[PDB]
This record gives sequence, C-alpha cells and structure tokens, in this order.
Amino acid sequence: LQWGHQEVPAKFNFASDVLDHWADMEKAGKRPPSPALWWVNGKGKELMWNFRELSENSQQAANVLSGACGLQRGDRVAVVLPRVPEWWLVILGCIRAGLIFMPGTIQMKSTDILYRLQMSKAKAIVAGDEVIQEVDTVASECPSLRIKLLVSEKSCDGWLNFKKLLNEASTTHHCVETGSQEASAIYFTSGTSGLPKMAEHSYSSLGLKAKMDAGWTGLQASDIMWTISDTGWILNILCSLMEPWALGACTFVHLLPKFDPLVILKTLSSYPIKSMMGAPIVYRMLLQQDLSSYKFPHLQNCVTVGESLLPETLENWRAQTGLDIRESYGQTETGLTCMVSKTMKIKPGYMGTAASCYDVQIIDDKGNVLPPGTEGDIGIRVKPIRPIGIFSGYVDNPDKTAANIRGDFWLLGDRGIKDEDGYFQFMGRADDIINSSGYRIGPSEVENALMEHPAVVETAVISSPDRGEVVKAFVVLASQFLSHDPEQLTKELQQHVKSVTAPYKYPRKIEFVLNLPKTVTGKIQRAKLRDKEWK
Ligand SMILES: Nc1ncnc2c1ncn2[C@@H]1O[C@H](COP(=O)(O)CP(=O)(O)OP(=O)(O)O)[C@@H](O)[C@H]1O
Ligand SMILES: [Cl-]
Ligand SMILES: [Cl-]
Ligand SMILES: [Cl-]
Ligand SMILES: [Mg+2]
Ligand SMILES: [Mg+2]
Repeated sequence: LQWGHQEVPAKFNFASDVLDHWADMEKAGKRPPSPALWWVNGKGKELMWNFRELSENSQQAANVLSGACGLQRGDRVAVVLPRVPEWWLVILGCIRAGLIFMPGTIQMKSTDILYRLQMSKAKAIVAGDEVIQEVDTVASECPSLRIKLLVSEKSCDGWLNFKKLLNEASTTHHCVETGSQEASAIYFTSGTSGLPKMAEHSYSSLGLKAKMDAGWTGLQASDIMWTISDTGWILNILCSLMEPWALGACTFVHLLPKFDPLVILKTLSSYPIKSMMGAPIVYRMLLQQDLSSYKFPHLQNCVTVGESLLPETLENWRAQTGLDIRESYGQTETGLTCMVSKTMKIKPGYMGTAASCYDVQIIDDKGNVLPPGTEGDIGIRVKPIRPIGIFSGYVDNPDKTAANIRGDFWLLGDRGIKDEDGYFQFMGRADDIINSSGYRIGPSEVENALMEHPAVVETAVISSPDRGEVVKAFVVLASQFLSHDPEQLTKELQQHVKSVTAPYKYPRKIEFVLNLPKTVTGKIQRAKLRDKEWK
C-alpha cells in the first residue's frame, strides 16, 4: 500500500491505556466507584459494573480466551452475540489478550455464518444459545475453527461454557503490550454495494481515534449514554464501548430483543439517559409513538449516523422534544469521519464537518481539492500522513485497498458538496448516480417522487443501458394496483415523477417486482439490480 505513514505511539491498547485508568482511580480512592456498564433486559433483570468490576471481570474474560480456550495473540475470534453484557466483556477480553475480534449480527443465516467463518479463517466463535444451532450446521465445513465458546445459562456438548469458565478465572490478567498498528478487529461490511468486505482495524485506529474523539457526542464523565445498535457493527465498538469509557462515563445497554419503539420510549423516560445514539430510523419510529405521555427531561444529546437525517425528522424531533439531532457520517473503513459537534450550529440536510484526525475534502477525478459548492468525491487526505482512525486495509485484498486511493486521498465512494463553513452534504453513493443524455440523476430524489404515488410501496432507481444509459425504476406495487394495466400504470407513474421533479430525471423504464434485494440491515442493494440490468 502506498498511503502515507502514521504518527502514533509504538504501543497502544484501549483496555490497558484507557479503561484500566478508570479502574485504578477507583482503587486508589481518587474517584468514587462509578458505573461503567448498566444492562437491562426489559423483563425485570438489570446488571451494573463499576470500572473496577469491569476491569476485573474483563481480565477474567481474557484469561478464559487465552487460558481455557488456548487462543494465542493474533488469533481471530468471531463474536456473534445479542445485546448481552458478555459481548462487552468478550471484546475487552480479546483486546487484553491481543486477539482479533470479528463481530457479527445474530440476524445472520447459516450461509452468512459459513461465509464469514470461511473467509476470515476464524479460530474461535463466541455465540449465544439462539445461534449455536445455525453455527453447528456449518462448523464442520470450517477447518480453521477450533474453539466454540457458548454464552448461556445452559451447557451444550462441543461448546466451552463461558459463564462457568469466567467465574473460575483469575481477575488478574497481564495485558498484552499490543502495537498501535497491530490488528485488533476485522469488521465485515454490510454488503450494500456487493459481497461483504473484510475491514481490518488496529488498536489505535479504533481505541486511539475514539480516545481523541471522546466527548463529540456531548457526553461527559458523570453521564449515561445509550447507543442503540446491533453488536455486529462498528457503531457498537466506537459509540457503545469506546466513547463512554474514554470519558469514564456509563454505557447503557437494553437487550431490546424486538427493537420495539414503545420499549425505547419507555426506557428513555424511565432511566436517567443523558445521551443517545441511533440510526435515523430510531428517531422516526419514536416520532410515531405518543411523546406527550412519555417525557424524558433528562435527555440532552441526540446523535445519529448511518443514513441521511431528513430535515423533516430533525424539525419534528425539535418541535416535539425541544432537542436537536446532531448528524454524523462515516463508514466501516474510516469510523467517525464528519459530525455536528455539541457546540456547532445545526444545518438541516448537512452531516457536519471533518472529525479531528481528518482532512476531509471534496475532490475531482485527479485527486485535486475542489472549491466550496462543487459536487465531487468525498475523500480523506492519507498522504503523506495517514491519520489515526483510518483502517489498515481490506483483508487479503491490497489491490482493492489501493483502488480506493486517488492521489493523496482515501475515497469514501460517496459524493458530496462542502459549504462555506466546511459542512458536508451527502450527495449519494458515487456508483448509484445515473448519467443519462449528459445529465446526472441521483436515485433518492426519483425514489422519493415515486413513493409519493399511492401505487408505490417500495422502489429502487438504477441506471439501465441504452444514451449511454437511462433512469430505470424497480417498483413494488400496492396490492390494489396489481390488477391495473401495467403499460398504463407505467405511464401514470412516469407522468407523476415528471411533475414533481426535473423532467430529465423521470424513469424511462419501469419494471414491477414483488420485492427488492436488501442487506441484513435492510439497505436496498442497488448495485445488485444494476449488475443484473447491465447483465
Ligand atoms: N450521515 C449519513 N448520510 C448519508 N449516508 C451515510 C451517512 N452515514 C453513513 N452513510 C452511508 O453509509 C456508508 C457506510 O456504511 P457501512 O456501515 O460502512 C457498510 P456499506 O457501505 O453500506 O456496505 P458495503 O461497504 O458492503 O457496500 C457510507 O459510505 C454512506 O454511503
Ligand atoms: Cl492509563
Ligand atoms: Cl424490545
Ligand atoms: Cl430521517
Ligand atoms: Mg461501503
Ligand atoms: Mg406510496
């Protein structure tokens, strides 16, 4: 890879360097025993660890992984757990013992579990009892897999008993003196644009970056943050674990087994949660609940990431709660990239300014920095100095990593515009923009236009070969419209878009379909549709 060099300490480890500072303050009486992790299941069980208990209990976890499981420094460990405290303990265990943690969603099918296990050559899997049947259907096809570690109230033959081993383990573990650029995590990307990519992160690219970013949410040392996230995604490590614990703040975890928005509302209203992080969908769902009946005067900080925060959602939330939602932007490869900080003015439709380690710019085809107000590719300067926070590269695929470097910049693959104050506005995934008859057409606008029509339940807008190409809509019809003549309905839909947007943006092709392809997270796979359209 030719992408600069870093200015980092030789060694870094979040457990030893950040977390164990807080444990030591408590132990030296320099700080009172302060809550670190507060977990509830929504059924009347709660558990809380202070910083000393977290440190002792996660040292036990490192002992289990390194001792009982025989795992050696650099060994790769898949972690497929729901929102249970053992996820936080196991990840910390991995960090202490110098093991590469590889989190995945419990929402995975057995074919996804096979793909990840095989692709990553995982030596271990840590799972809960609701995924062990799926794991065991495919585990024999995974020749690198040596250890199956189960987190459960029950035992299963073939699986080591985490909870029992944890309790037998010493609360003293000698934390590995891990290198700042040594591999700490592998995150599989969610698969929006294609097969999941294996994104390697270092001890510093996660923990030092998080340390440097600490407090961007508005969180402070005496506060409680609720990050609402699947444990399988990078959001969970960066905001659920690292942000609060860099600050000595408490992280709040609700099992939330059904992701029920009324449960989220009740939780916010019943617990002294000062800050929350969730995808835009969380706020949208909350706005459809009865916010007159469930007040949360304690809540101060509302942040979001993952997709565009609609000005409409921002404005309704403000009206209904008196709070701002502060948007952030990034990707698995880069972590927190742009954000609206606690002190910054909120500009609806904009996702903030560069995160501190980063020179984020809009760049042209040659890698040159563009003036404000010009649409281009969003990029992070990586030469001559690669900033702390950027990942280590795609596992096994250095060609792929190199292919995203343009001149001095890492390409995010997203289009944007930067305003006069340096705020970014997201302008779509670069590969999804349609070029027809010398026009550039973004799919979101066409999709939104289509969705206004009562006939349309869901839609994806993609390029199709023609005039170079043409705008095509895939449309899932409302049941009552399936009986309509499709030629006539196509014309009616084409005419409708032509009336809400620039007429050069209308879908010249419309295909009616019964479902759209989506990732495990529900993101429409436009690439997949596009690939098939071009054949
Ligand atoms: N505030 C925001 N506004 C609009 N889009 C956002 C955003 N924050 C993140 N994103 C989108 O989410 C992407 C990062 O998502 P990731 O979690 O890294 C997996 P993905 O890129 O969807 O899958 P893939 O890499 O497997 O194709 C960004 O590159 C961007 O397109
Ligand atoms: Cl320290
Ligand atoms: Cl729930
Ligand atoms: Cl929204
Ligand atoms: Mg991506
Ligand atoms: Mg509709």
